[PDB]
Amino acid sequence: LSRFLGPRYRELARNWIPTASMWGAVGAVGLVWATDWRLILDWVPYINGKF
Amino acid sequence: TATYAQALQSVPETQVSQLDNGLRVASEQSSQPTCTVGVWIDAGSRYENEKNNGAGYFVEHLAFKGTKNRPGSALEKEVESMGAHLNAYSTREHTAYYIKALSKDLPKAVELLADIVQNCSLEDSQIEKERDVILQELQENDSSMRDVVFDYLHATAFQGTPLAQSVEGPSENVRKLSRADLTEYVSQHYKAPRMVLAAAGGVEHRQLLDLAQKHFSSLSGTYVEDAVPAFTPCRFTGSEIRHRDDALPLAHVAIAVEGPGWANPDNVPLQVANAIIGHYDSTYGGGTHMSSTLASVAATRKLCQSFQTFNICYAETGLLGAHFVCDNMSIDDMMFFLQGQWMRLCTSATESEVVRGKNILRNALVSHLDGTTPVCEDIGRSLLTYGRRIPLAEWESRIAEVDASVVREVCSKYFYDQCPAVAGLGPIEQLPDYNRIRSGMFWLRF
Amino acid sequence: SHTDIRVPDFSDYRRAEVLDSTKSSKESSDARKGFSYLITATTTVGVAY
Amino acid sequence: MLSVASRSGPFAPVLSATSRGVAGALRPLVQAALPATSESPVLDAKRSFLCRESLSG
Amino acid sequence: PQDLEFTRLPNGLVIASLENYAPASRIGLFIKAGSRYEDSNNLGTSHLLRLASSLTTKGASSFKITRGIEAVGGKLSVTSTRESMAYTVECLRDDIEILMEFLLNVTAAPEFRRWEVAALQSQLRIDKAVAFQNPQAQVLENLHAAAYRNALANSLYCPDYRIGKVTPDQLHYYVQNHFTSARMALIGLGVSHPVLKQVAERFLNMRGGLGLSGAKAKYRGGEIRDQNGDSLVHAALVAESAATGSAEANAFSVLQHVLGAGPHVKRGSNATSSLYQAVAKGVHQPFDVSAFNASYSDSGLFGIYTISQAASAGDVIKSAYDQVKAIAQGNLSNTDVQAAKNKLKAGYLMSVESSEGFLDEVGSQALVAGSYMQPSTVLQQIDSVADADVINAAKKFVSGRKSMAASGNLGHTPFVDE
Amino acid sequence: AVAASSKWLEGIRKWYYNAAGFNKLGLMRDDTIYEDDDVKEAIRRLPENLYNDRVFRIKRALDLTMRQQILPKEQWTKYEEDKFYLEPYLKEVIRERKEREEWAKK
Repeated sequence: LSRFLGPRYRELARNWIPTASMWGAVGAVGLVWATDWRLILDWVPYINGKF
Repeated sequence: TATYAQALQSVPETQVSQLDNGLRVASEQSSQPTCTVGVWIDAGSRYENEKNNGAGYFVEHLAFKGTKNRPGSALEKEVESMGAHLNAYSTREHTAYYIKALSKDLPKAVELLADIVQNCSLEDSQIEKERDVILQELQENDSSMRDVVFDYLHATAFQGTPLAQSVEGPSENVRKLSRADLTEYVSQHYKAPRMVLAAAGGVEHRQLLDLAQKHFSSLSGTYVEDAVPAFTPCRFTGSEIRHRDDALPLAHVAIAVEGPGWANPDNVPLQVANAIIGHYDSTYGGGTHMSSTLASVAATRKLCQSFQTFNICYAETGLLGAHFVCDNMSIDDMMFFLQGQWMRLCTSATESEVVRGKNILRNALVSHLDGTTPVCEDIGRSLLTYGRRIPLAEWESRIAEVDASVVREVCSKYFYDQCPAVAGLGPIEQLPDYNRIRSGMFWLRF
Repeated sequence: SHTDIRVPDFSDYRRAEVLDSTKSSKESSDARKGFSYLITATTTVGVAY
Repeated sequence: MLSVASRSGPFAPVLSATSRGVAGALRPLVQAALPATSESPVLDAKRSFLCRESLSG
Repeated sequence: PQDLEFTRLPNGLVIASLENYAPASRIGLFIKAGSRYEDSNNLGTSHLLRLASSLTTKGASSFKITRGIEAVGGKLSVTSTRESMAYTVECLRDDIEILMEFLLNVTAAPEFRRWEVAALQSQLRIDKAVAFQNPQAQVLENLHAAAYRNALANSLYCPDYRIGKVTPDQLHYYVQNHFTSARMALIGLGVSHPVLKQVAERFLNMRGGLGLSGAKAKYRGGEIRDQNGDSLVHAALVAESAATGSAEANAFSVLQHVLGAGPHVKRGSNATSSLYQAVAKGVHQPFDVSAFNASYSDSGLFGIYTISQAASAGDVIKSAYDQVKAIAQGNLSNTDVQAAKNKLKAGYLMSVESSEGFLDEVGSQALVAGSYMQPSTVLQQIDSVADADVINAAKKFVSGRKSMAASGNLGHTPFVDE
Repeated sequence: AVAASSKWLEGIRKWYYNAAGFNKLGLMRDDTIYEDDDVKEAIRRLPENLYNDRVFRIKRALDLTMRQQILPKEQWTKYEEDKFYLEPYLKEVIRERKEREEWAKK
């Protein structure tokens, strides 16, 4: 494509990879709590929510 | 050929002198046949308590009506006999008087000026004639809507200070203040070293100083009554005023926050930042695709009559903001699209939106200073607020060091998550509330 | 009917740190916004747990 | 001295692609307002004031 | 330095360049087209030609113009009278080769596409409603129609019945006929001589000699009254008088300044104007009076202008008409003439202090004459008028045919021939 | 790219013209294009005699289909009598869009 080619969209991408990175980090960590994901619940021994 | 760099230092310099009382005498000489001469004083509505708020608006409303040597008709008849002009103004913080003549008539001019400021009479019959003219001018300008809203705004953003009272005064107060109140005002504020004698055109510095020493030196240099006020740094509150008046055709709105002072070095980047928003009115030529992101949208959806940006500055505080005039169903669209452009600028700001603003400021600085009347009016304030008139090259070197990061930092400091002040004049019912205006002052993603 | 107007007194509602009309509020600006947000900052945690 | 503005009088419209449009001269000057009662009629999809076109800063 | 440097060309087009050392610089082009030059079938062409300075050109599109101008900072503007037009460009000293290619091509080779023109015809209504909010653009359009028949009777705006019908063939026709090479002048203020000569030598390929120039503008007496809901009556009495470029126009100017055209002191009571004091002997109310002068290239109009209230309109008029009679009767001093001769010198010298008045002064008289003349000659010419000429000029006014115009609540007001 | 084979490109183009079947309904090639935001602009830049015709060739050939029939054989749009009426107005709406987009890039 050519409508999106340029330096400004790459600059917005590198500007909002903070947004994408925080969005993905929060989503990934929340996906552990939501489904009672023990397999990453153990990667930190600090959440002893399993009784 | 001359380049913009080697032509900015060929401007002739600015001599300065002083007297025994303390008057400062400045000038610059350009080789023509015309001159402007004036006096700028250092008193205003800010120096006045609640007991006499409009007093300074008679003294210059009554100055051209006859001294003790030349009555008023004689004075004017004499000045038109030469073919010259007179003018005077006053604001919250300054007052001026000046005349425009032809270069040969400087000795006759400097003599008139010294006669006006130093001694004049207050005629009771002239007071009776004067009072009613004032009382009619009040109603005259109670019908301009770009002047009532810049007064509500000052009233709600400085609620408890001496900087929130009006130049002309309340009506009840312009009905009682009499001869005694005025004569001590004239005695206690009109004095040196609060005065500057400024001249520009084809003047000669030595001749000007000689002529100053004759007519002015009979002047009280030691402070009378030792009335030295202490400056109070200004308070700034977050209020909001609303006036309804449903039968007008259009609505006026203004919004602002706090800013720097006169001598703060943070003014130049804020100028460069406000030149990126811009201005627009519905009679401009090439709208609907002009570079600002706010002008180009109003032109194509037809929401505006006009809008603009302002940067008022005092000795300590300021105001930053915007004014717009609009219909009755397009107000929250305007406020949404306005706050968006500030937030897009607290954060990322590219490196092509900054060279344009730099050029605009650099090119509006020079055109405002071509002529003879502006230069004098410049020399008078630029010396009553710092000293040191600051040549053009020194301004220019402060514009070669603004960058995208600098704009980012200052915009973040003064705009992001702060409480504004808001004023609006009818028909205003789509104006969003204070909660929903305050919550537009920070994104939630960043 | 225009020049006249004084905003009445809001003296008994103010914060004690901005109730003096002599000095500015740019010094008294961080404590307020660090105080009034901890209620929410507690609240989000409470909702979370 | 051969123009129509060097002798004050009949108007001359102007119009710009960056600033507001102006209606010629005014009058030689503004004497008409020094005596009172010139209300300057309004309420006609009005035109704003002070002509904010050229600044210093 | 080099106060000016004229140079004629094989097809007219005076070029005049002054060289200076200022940081900014301005350029201007001056043309001999106006509302005076159209017949009865196409009234409105020039007020749309003035509105269309930013459309698409055979050398750039309307996206390139509006953006290349704003990038560096400059300005474009157009100004018009009934006799001429001026296109002006303005910016700094290192960016001046750029704006000039835009200016020289906005005027030489345009295209009029019929879907932009068809959208520029709601602008006319907005412009004409804005310009008409002060009640002396209206009264000054009915005064030229009431006094002439053909050339100088046309307005500077567009008639209402005519707004939607301006068509893209008439614009081509107008520009082709009138924007002719031998009727234009190019003036630049902060640049040297050969640069301008070179850049304007590419500007002669278009059209060698001039398009039409008819309509000698003969005179008639016209009365036009217009009644509405304003609270103050505007009025005007004029009479025919001298053309510019002659020995009697200076006498009429000195007469104007004796009689009292304009104030000097802020918020003052005019004590050196005769007719103000004559009127104020029995009229204790607000009001305003002045003299009136206009000096087109073939004829002119001298007279008086008054602003007053409703039930006292007549008393004012037929009291400022008595005073003008007395001067025509020999009652004239010789000291007030001296005092009036100083106002002209002062005002003229101040009129050209700026760098924007200098351009207009040079461009105005580079068309009607073709050469320059310094202010020193002007002062001598205006100080060689005698005392009998001011007296006999006022006799031409009193013995002649009139034009009136009024507008307001015309309840108590005199007709002409009364 | 070929010259001696341009007789063959003509031969294949006359076959594909007939196999597609918009001529048996009276239409013309420009009548068939898909209307996006760029073809919706270049339509309101047409004179009136050209725009009125297009609204009758599109309403007579969308009524023959409600009836499952075709027009008589003497009224079939020939090959060498089809004129491209909307082509020139469309190269210009496009090249003004590559210009507004390499400005935001530089």
